[PDB]
Amino acid sequence: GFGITVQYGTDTNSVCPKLEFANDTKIASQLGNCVEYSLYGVSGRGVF
Amino acid sequence: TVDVGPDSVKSACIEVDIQQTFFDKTWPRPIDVSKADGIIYPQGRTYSNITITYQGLFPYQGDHGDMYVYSAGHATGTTPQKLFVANYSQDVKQFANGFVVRIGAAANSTGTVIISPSTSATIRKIYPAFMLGSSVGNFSDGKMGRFFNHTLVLLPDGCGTLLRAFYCILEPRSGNHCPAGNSYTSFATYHTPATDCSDGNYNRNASLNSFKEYFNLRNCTFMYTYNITEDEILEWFGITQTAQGVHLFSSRYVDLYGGNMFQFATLPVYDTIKYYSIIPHSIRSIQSDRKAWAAFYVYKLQPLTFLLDFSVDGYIRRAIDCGFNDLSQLHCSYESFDVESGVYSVSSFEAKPSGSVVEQAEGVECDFSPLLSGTPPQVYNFKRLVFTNCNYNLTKLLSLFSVNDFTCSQISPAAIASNCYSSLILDYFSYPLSMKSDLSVSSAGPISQFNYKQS
Amino acid sequence: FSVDGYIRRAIDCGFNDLSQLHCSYESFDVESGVYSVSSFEAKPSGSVVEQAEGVECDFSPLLSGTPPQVYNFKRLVFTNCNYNLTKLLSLFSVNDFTCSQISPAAIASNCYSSLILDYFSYPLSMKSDLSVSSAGPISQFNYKQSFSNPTCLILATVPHNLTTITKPLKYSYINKCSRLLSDDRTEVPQLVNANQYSPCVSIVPSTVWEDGDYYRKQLSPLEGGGWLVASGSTVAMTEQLQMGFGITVQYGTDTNSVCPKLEFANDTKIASQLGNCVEYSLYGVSGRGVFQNCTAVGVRQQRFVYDAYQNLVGYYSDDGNYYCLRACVSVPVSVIYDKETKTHATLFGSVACEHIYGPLQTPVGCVLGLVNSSLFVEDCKLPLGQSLCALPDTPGEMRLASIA
Amino acid sequence: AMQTGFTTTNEAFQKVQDAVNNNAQALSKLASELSNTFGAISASIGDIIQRLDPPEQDAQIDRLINGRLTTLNAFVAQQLVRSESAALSAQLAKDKV
Amino acid sequence: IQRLDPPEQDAQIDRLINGRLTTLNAFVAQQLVRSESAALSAQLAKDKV
Amino acid sequence: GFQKCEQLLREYGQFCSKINQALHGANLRQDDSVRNLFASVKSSQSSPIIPGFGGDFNLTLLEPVARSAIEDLLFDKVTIADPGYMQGYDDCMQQGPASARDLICAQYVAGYKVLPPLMDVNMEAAYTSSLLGSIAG
Amino acid sequence: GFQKCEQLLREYGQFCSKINQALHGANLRQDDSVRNLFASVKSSQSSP
Ligand SMILES: *[C@@H]1O[C@H](CO)[C@@H](O[C@@H]2O[C@H](CO)[C@@H](O[C@@H]3O[C@H](CO[C@H]4O[C@H](CO)[C@@H](O)[C@H](O)[C@@H]4O[C@H]4O[C@H](CO)[C@@H](O)[C@H](O)[C@@H]4O)[C@@H](O)[C@H](O[C@H]4O[C@H](CO)[C@@H](O)[C@H](O)[C@@H]4O[C@H]4O[C@H](CO)[C@@H](O)[C@H](O)[C@@H]4O)[C@@H]3O)[C@H](O)[C@H]2NC(C)=O)[C@H](O)[C@H]1NC(C)=O
Ligand SMILES: *[C@@H]1O[C@H](CO)[C@@H](O[C@@H]2O[C@H](CO)[C@@H](O[C@@H]3O[C@H](CO[C@H]4O[C@H](CO)[C@@H](O)[C@H](O)[C@@H]4O[C@H]4O[C@H](CO)[C@@H](O)[C@H](O)[C@@H]4O)[C@@H](O)[C@H](O[C@H]4O[C@H](CO)[C@@H](O)[C@H](O)[C@@H]4O[C@H]4O[C@H](CO)[C@@H](O)[C@H](O)[C@@H]4O)[C@@H]3O)[C@H](O)[C@H]2NC(C)=O)[C@H](O)[C@H]1NC(C)=O
Ligand SMILES: *[C@@H]1O[C@H](CO)[C@@H](O[C@@H]2O[C@H](CO)[C@@H](O[C@@H]3O[C@H](CO[C@H]4O[C@H](CO)[C@@H](O)[C@H](O)[C@@H]4O)[C@@H](O)[C@H](O[C@H]4O[C@H](CO)[C@@H](O)[C@H](O)[C@@H]4O)[C@@H]3O)[C@H](O)[C@H]2NC(C)=O)[C@H](O)[C@H]1NC(C)=O
Ligand SMILES: *[C@@H]1O[C@H](CO)[C@@H](O[C@@H]2O[C@H](CO)[C@@H](O[C@@H]3O[C@H](CO[C@H]4O[C@H](CO)[C@@H](O)[C@H](O)[C@@H]4O)[C@@H](O)[C@H](O[C@H]4O[C@H](CO)[C@@H](O)[C@H](O)[C@@H]4O)[C@@H]3O)[C@H](O)[C@H]2NC(C)=O)[C@H](O)[C@H]1NC(C)=O
Ligand SMILES: *[C@@H]1O[C@H](CO)[C@@H](O[C@@H]2O[C@H](CO)[C@@H](O[C@@H]3O[C@H](CO)[C@@H](O)[C@H](O[C@H]4O[C@H](CO)[C@@H](O)[C@H](O)[C@@H]4O)[C@@H]3O)[C@H](O)[C@H]2NC(C)=O)[C@H](O)[C@H]1NC(C)=O
Ligand SMILES: *[C@@H]1O[C@H](CO)[C@@H](O[C@@H]2O[C@H](CO)[C@@H](O[C@@H]3O[C@H](CO)[C@@H](O)[C@H](O)[C@@H]3O)[C@H](O)[C@H]2NC(C)=O)[C@H](O)[C@H]1NC(C)=O
Ligand SMILES: CC(=O)N[C@H]1[C@H]([C@H](O)[C@H](O)CO)O[C@@](O[C@@H]2[C@@H](O)[C@H](O)O[C@H](CO)[C@@H]2O)(C(=O)O)C[C@@H]1O
Ligand SMILES: Nc1nc(=O)c2nc(CNc3ccc(C(=O)N[C@@H](CCC(=O)O)C(=O)O)cc3)cnc2[nH]1
Ligand SMILES: *[C@@H]1O[C@H](CO)[C@@H](O[C@@H]2O[C@H](CO)[C@@H](O)[C@H](O)[C@H]2NC(C)=O)[C@H](O)[C@H]1NC(C)=O
Ligand SMILES: *[C@@H]1O[C@H](CO)[C@@H](O[C@@H]2O[C@H](CO)[C@@H](O)[C@H](O)[C@H]2NC(C)=O)[C@H](O)[C@H]1NC(C)=O
Ligand SMILES: *[C@@H]1O[C@H](CO)[C@@H](O[C@@H]2O[C@H](CO)[C@@H](O)[C@H](O)[C@H]2NC(C)=O)[C@H](O)[C@H]1NC(C)=O
Ligand SMILES: *[C@@H]1O[C@H](CO)[C@@H](O[C@@H]2O[C@H](CO)[C@@H](O)[C@H](O)[C@H]2NC(C)=O)[C@H](O)[C@H]1NC(C)=O
Ligand SMILES: *[C@@H]1O[C@H](CO)[C@@H](O)[C@H](O)[C@H]1NC(C)=O
Ligand SMILES: *[C@@H]1O[C@H](CO)[C@@H](O)[C@H](O)[C@H]1NC(C)=O
Ligand SMILES: *[C@@H]1O[C@H](CO)[C@@H](O)[C@H](O)[C@H]1NC(C)=O
Ligand SMILES: *[C@@H]1O[C@H](CO)[C@@H](O)[C@H](O)[C@H]1NC(C)=O
Ligand SMILES: *[C@@H]1O[C@H](CO)[C@@H](O)[C@H](O)[C@H]1NC(C)=O
Ligand SMILES: *[C@@H]1O[C@H](CO)[C@@H](O)[C@H](O)[C@H]1NC(C)=O
Repeated sequence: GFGITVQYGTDTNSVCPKLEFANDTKIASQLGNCVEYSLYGVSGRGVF
Repeated sequence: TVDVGPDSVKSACIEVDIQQTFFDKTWPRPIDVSKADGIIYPQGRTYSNITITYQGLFPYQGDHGDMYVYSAGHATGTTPQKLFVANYSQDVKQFANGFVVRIGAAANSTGTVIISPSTSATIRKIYPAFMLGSSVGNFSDGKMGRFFNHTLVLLPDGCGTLLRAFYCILEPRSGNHCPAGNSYTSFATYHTPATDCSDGNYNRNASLNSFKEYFNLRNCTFMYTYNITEDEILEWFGITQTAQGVHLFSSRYVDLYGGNMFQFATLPVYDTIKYYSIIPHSIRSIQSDRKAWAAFYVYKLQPLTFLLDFSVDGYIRRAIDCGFNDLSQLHCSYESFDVESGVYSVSSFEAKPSGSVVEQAEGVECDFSPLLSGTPPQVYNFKRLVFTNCNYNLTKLLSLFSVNDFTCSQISPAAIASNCYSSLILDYFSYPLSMKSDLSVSSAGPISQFNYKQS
Repeated sequence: FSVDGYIRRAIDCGFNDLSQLHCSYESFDVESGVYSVSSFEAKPSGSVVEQAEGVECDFSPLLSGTPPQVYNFKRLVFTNCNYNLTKLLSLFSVNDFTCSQISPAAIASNCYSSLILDYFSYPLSMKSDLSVSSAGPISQFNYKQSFSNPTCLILATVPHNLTTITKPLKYSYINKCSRLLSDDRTEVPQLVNANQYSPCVSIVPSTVWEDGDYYRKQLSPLEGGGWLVASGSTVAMTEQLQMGFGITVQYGTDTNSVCPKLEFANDTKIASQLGNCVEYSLYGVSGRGVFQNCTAVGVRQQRFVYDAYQNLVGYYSDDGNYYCLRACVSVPVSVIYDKETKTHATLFGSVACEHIYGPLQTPVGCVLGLVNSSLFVEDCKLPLGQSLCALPDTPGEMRLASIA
Repeated sequence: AMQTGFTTTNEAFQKVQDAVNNNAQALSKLASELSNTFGAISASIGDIIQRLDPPEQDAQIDRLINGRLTTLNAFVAQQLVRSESAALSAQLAKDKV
Repeated sequence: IQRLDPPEQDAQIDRLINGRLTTLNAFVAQQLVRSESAALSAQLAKDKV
Repeated sequence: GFQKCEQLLREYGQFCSKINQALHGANLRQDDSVRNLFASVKSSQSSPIIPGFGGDFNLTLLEPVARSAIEDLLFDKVTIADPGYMQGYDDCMQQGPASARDLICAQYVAGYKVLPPLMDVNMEAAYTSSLLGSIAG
Repeated sequence: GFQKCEQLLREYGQFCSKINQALHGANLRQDDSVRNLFASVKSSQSSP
């Protein structure tokens, strides 16, 4: 048996599937724009 | 499977001349929701003399849609020659939620013979032909428009007297000008009025037979026909797909003069239609008898809320697209076409994302190695691996075992393998499968009471 | 309850309107006044039923040839027919029959817009992989039931003498289905949607040859480019074929014409009960009301006419007539009570006495318990409305007095 | 000049119509809210009973109850607000007479 | 939406809806109470002027 | 009328008793408000209204026709649904609803009732008519 | 802006229409209150 328990917000949500990153998903390259974001599991929409 | 008649025995297809310039016309007929264009009637019920909002699949107010026009082929006097078409077979569109079609809007107007711009003729209604399916790609020479596996074909025939719907595999023929042969451009259907549209006996297979020159029909699961009484009346056609199959809508069997669409058929097509195209059609008229054929317009559907005005007789004659503009939102909020003068607040104009930003921990894999080495503990001595600041992959672990039962609670299956977590805690132990149920939350047996319990 | 706990006095709160009043204040003594109480309910005097009656829904396809694998499930859609699940269930040894968002009794007895039956070969050893909570390969890549419509899942074994159903060589399934994007770095799992087929169905053969077979298709630009890939897996075949049957039912996209068959009495017709309050069940639509013969409105083909509050207000019957449907209407009740005399009268506001000394018709409704007095008051304690007043006889009956 | 004054430009006249419209709105809450499902499978109790067994049937009926209890509480709260307002207004009318 | 499937996702969204509908009803009820009060007060101001 | 629902409704306490009592009090409030208001409009002494009341001052607009002419016009110009105080129950069955969203016929369907006012029209007219005749004196 | 939520919101009836209409009326009430109040403060004749 394998039990899996997951927690969602005691720390940065740093346990993630691996992701290949594009350089158009950086924050610095999209300042002033409305973007969707996912930052270490934290998500929503906004302007950086 | 269904017998759909014999294969074509011709060694070659009729040559098709594609000259899109001639079909690049501007004859706009956008959806006018105030005139109830493009509306499919609420399906399980009717209403009388009321104005209500309704949620359903509707075209957008102001949508121009995609115009398609069929033409006469090439001729020399009394001997028709080459077919003349637009680049339609290669123009494959995403199906999404389906579409509605405005058919014969220009009928009775003086129009143009597309093949001969200086020649005018009275415009006649012509029905659209469609090819729909799950997967698309190219033909032998690299041109697009090939559909794979079963393809739904809606092919009007009998010079506009029947709609033939079939779901079959289309096997490109290899003859001259055919899709698997030499000198291929586009497949097209055609009929030859001179022999196919006699005043009495119309050839009910004229378009089917031309279709068959380009493709062999294989593993057909059905072929249905619907009758059409001839007229020059503007009509609407629509197609949608649900778990029950493909639904064909039309205004002509219920609201002929009004235009509201009602379902007339459901087809047993269960794979998802993702793509569609217009099958170009060319009429092999003699040079001296070319007609102008009405353009048809295809508009896409989406789940919109409309304000629908139901007359005493139940037809929808007027409507508001509640998301078109702010004025429309106002009418919908009061469920009326007439609201009092004033200044009103309406939904804000939303800012929409222009992109996305992502940051994730990227680095070390989370290490499930301990798990794989030595004798696992008993259930009361389970071992715990706590993963933080790492990249996880459950497949990497699951793929090493023959999984008998994998279930999740308070998280979806898709989510367990794709979300980010503060931590992932893995508790592993030896456990007989015969005691599977003793690990259930509802269990009152020894495992859940004294050995191991999940959060 | 007395101090010693015994019950010495009680009110039956449904006996009459006066009793309802005492109960609503939880007291045996309430102040004088005119009070609204529960209406006098109209009750059904019978019932009307209309159902599609005709062709049986045909489960024959199901019984002939080799059933498909779970990712190639076949679908039978039943509309406008009489269903009988026993007829199908009785042909198989059912191992597990469960329902979700519909009761067991209901699955076999309600009318539906449609019934969709999805059948396939399926090992019983993988039973749990069809659970909603499952994160295994069947629920992720092969077959998933609707979360929106009520569903049932039947797992059953084909009997040795049901010789019309043949067996595949092995059971098989997709254990992987994903897309490789044009960059060939990112792989995206392609999960199956409820009631749909996996995108990998076109690359996976009807039977997986052997466990571990890998399939790939090059996608065109219109498909987003990249590759669609999948892996198959197998389960050894059992002595008797095990099959799954998913059932999905919809309740209101059309006339609910998929019904159990019903033997009809001719006393359940609408025409024979016009003007009465009846229970009705019309092609799965039900409630209580009064049918009336009236002028047709709405679209005939749509059968059921609704108002602006979504009530059913009319119906086109299979007997050719259009009926208006009115709610069974309750009869308003107000109790006129005088505490000092311990007397009362009942006002049925807005009601003509034809529906109820005998009853007295007044400007505010029909009143029982009052006697018309042609007397005037200024000092009215029990106003009835308009310029009417109940005046106790003091005990006798209350008088109906006019306010001067 | 006032005989023809009960029109669109007469503010006092619209207030009369608005008092009337407010009574209608109060009743429309009860007439229109019974068609809501409040997350339930149906606005009809009879449909819930006919389709579901008690452990789920209960939850669905309960959604309808919560929605209807809420509606009635809102209705009553407004009848109390409106009757308080009308009573104050009645005393103003008394003073003006 | 990101964490749950429809049968549970629905229940969770619905809790947020109920809470927000409640909040808006409370807000509106108070704007009506406050606007009624201010209107009476405005007539007092009228009389004082 | 569904018993299962009623059984569950009971677990919310005496909900309906509260609804009924709150409205009963709210309704008594108008009968008391009306009674008090009219008691105060009421004249002690008044002159009769006769045609010609007003002398050179044209008051025919206000003279009873009985409501006055302006009073009837005021009512005729306001769109008011007829509550059917005497027999609305039947009107809604033999004729049915007047239009979409008919809130008077909804009463017998939805479970609510519109109650009649404390004074009939002729009595209210009598109060304002006697008031008119009292003004000069 | 979430479509799933909006889909569930619809099952609560025309909730938002009620919110908007109630506030619209409440807001008109102040414009009418203000207009009436100032109409009465307004002088016919006044010295500079
Ligand atoms: C999470 O964790 C899971 C599990 O660890 C990860 O999933 C694995 O992902 C890898 C890819 O990164 C994937 O490998 C692929 O396997 C297929 C299958 O081939 C096998 O069968 C064929 C049959 O013809 C054999 O020829 C082949 O050698 C393999 O045989 C295996 O089994 C036999 C025993 O039966 C052994 O003897 C063998 O040694 C072997 O183990 C391969 O076809 C695929 O190859 C393609 O990619 C590689 C990349 O290195 C490339 O070099 C190849 O040329 C080829 O690429 C070309 O084709 C692709 C289209 O398919 C195209 O896109 C390219 O551009 C090229 O044209 C590769 O090796 C493995 O199977 C997955 N396992 C599971 C269980 O899912 C998952 O990725 C992890 N997630 C994250 C985010 O990291
Ligand atoms: C939904 O779908 C389901 C499944 O299709 C339907 O349910 C079926 O309904 C039919 C009735 O319509 C029902 O048939 C009845 O079967 C019994 C059982 O008898 C068997 O055993 C006895 C043992 O003594 C045998 O003698 C008899 O021949 C039967 O044997 C069967 O099996 C053997 C092998 O073991 C075979 O060799 C046989 O050929 C046979 O298959 C019968 O007793 C019953 O008979 C009564 O009704 C018939 C009507 O035609 C009548 O002719 C008989 O004389 C007798 O009627 C008298 O008695 C009844 C009281 O019982 C009384 O009311 C009458 O007035 C008479 O006095 C009949 O044949 C079948 O078993 C059901 N199957 C299942 C799985 O449930 C269901 O109805 C469908 N729903 C809807 C709405 O349509
Ligand atoms: C190209 O040209 C053709 C004709 O040359 C047009 O076809 C005509 O279209 C009009 C409008 O759609 C049709 O008029 C409708 O006829 C209906 C029935 O007509 C039949 O029955 C009546 C008796 O009930 C007969 O008198 C009549 O001759 C027919 O036998 C009527 O019921 C319709 O009235 C309904 O709609 C109107 C509003 O449009 C309402 O005011 C009415 O109250 C009622 O609801 C209407 O009169 C006409 O009949 C069609 N001709 C033919 C031969 O059928 C094409 O539309 C035109 N094409 C384009 C694209 O413009
Ligand atoms: C949905 O639609 C798609 C597209 O049409 C189908 O995919 C096609 O599938 C067929 C076969 O299923 C592929 O055609 C050929 O399959 C051969 C398989 O080899 C075995 O079977 C043959 C049968 O005669 C035996 O002779 C042979 O010995 C094996 O036993 C391949 O060998 C063929 O290869 C040829 O072309 C390739 C091209 O690169 C050459 O390299 C080879 O040398 C050889 O010339 C060929 O593949 C067909 O190609 C697939 N098409 C595409 C576009 O991928 C799906 O199957 C269908 N899905 C469903 C579920 O029906
Ligand atoms: C024009 O298009 C129509 C499509 O609408 C197409 O109709 C098809 O005609 C064929 C016959 O030509 C039908 O097939 C027959 O159906 C009957 C049904 O009972 C069968 O009994 C026949 O079986 C006999 O003939 C077979 C011939 O091979 C034998 O193999 C068999 O053993 C029997 O002897 C046969 O299946 C077919 O069903 C219809 N299809 C549809 C969808 O209606 C028509 O043929 C086209 N015409 C031309 C000239 O192309
Ligand atoms: C006192 O005032 C009233 C009105 O407030 C005067 O009575 C009005 O007299 C006019 C005559 O110009 C009537 O006009 C008529 O209207 C009808 C409407 O259909 C029309 O058909 C006639 O041709 C004419 O235009 C008006 O109706 C009438 N109004 C009433 C309420 O009677 C009255 O005469 C004044 N008295 C004195 C002494 O001046
Ligand atoms: C799409 C296209 O190329 N259209 C041509 C058209 C066709 O080639 C022709 O109609 C085939 O039947 O021909 C056009 O020119 C015509 C001459 O070729 C013909 O000799 O006489 C016609 C008038 O009688 C006309 O001059 C045409 O019909 O306009 C040219 C057009 O681009
Ligand atoms: N073979 C053939 N088929 C046709 O359908 C056809 N149609 C026309 C005419 N088509 C049209 C269509 C729309 C307008 C039109 O009046 N459009 C408006 C704008 C409408 C809007 O955008 O709201 C305009 O003022 O141009 C004119 C001609 C001419 N020849 C034809 N020839
Ligand atoms: C369809 O509805 C309209 C309402 O929009 C009805 O017109 C009303 O009819 C009544 C009849 O007494 C009049 O009092 C109203 O003043 C009319 N209103 C309008 C806006 O005209 C119309 O009669 C209905 N049609 C049918 C057949 O019922
Ligand atoms: C088929 O022809 C159509 C119409 O000429 C092409 O669509 C046009 O493509 C150009 C490319 O720059 C756009 O500027 C036009 O606006 C498009 N027209 C419309 C109406 O959208 C289409 O791409 C051609 N398709 C193929 C496969 O050749
Ligand atoms: C389409 O139908 C045919 C016949 O019904 C299927 O069976 C193949 O038919 C060809 C005819 O030349 C034979 O050579 C093959 O050997 C047959 N295969 C089998 C397995 O019997 C064919 O499989 C069907 N295709 C689809 C996609 O369903
Ligand atoms: C669709 O139209 C066709 C053609 O009118 C109908 O087929 C005809 O049916 C009659 C019935 O007596 C036969 O005499 C003709 O010989 C048939 N014609 C042909 C070409 O076969 C067909 O039945 C109609 N379909 C429907 C559903 O009504
Ligand atoms: C951004 O991505 C492109 C993709 O090829 C890469 O060539 C480029 O060097 C990247 N830029 C940086 C700063 O890494
Ligand atoms: C699509 O085109 C490529 C080259 O253009 C050719 O290799 C490939 O086989 C074509 N696909 C089909 C299905 O013929
Ligand atoms: C199949 O039919 C035969 C006929 O004699 C019977 O003996 C046998 O027991 C039947 N088997 C089953 C599984 O019912
Ligand atoms: C009504 O049912 C009875 C039952 O026996 C039957 O005799 C009578 O003929 C039926 N009437 C009609 C009109 O079918
Ligand atoms: C209903 O009324 C129409 C005419 O008003 C009439 O001809 C028809 O027979 C009536 N139907 C019934 C069931 O009474
Ligand atoms: C009571 O009797 C008198 C007879 O003078 C009659 O005029 C009056 O209308 C009656 N009242 C009622 C309610 O019947």
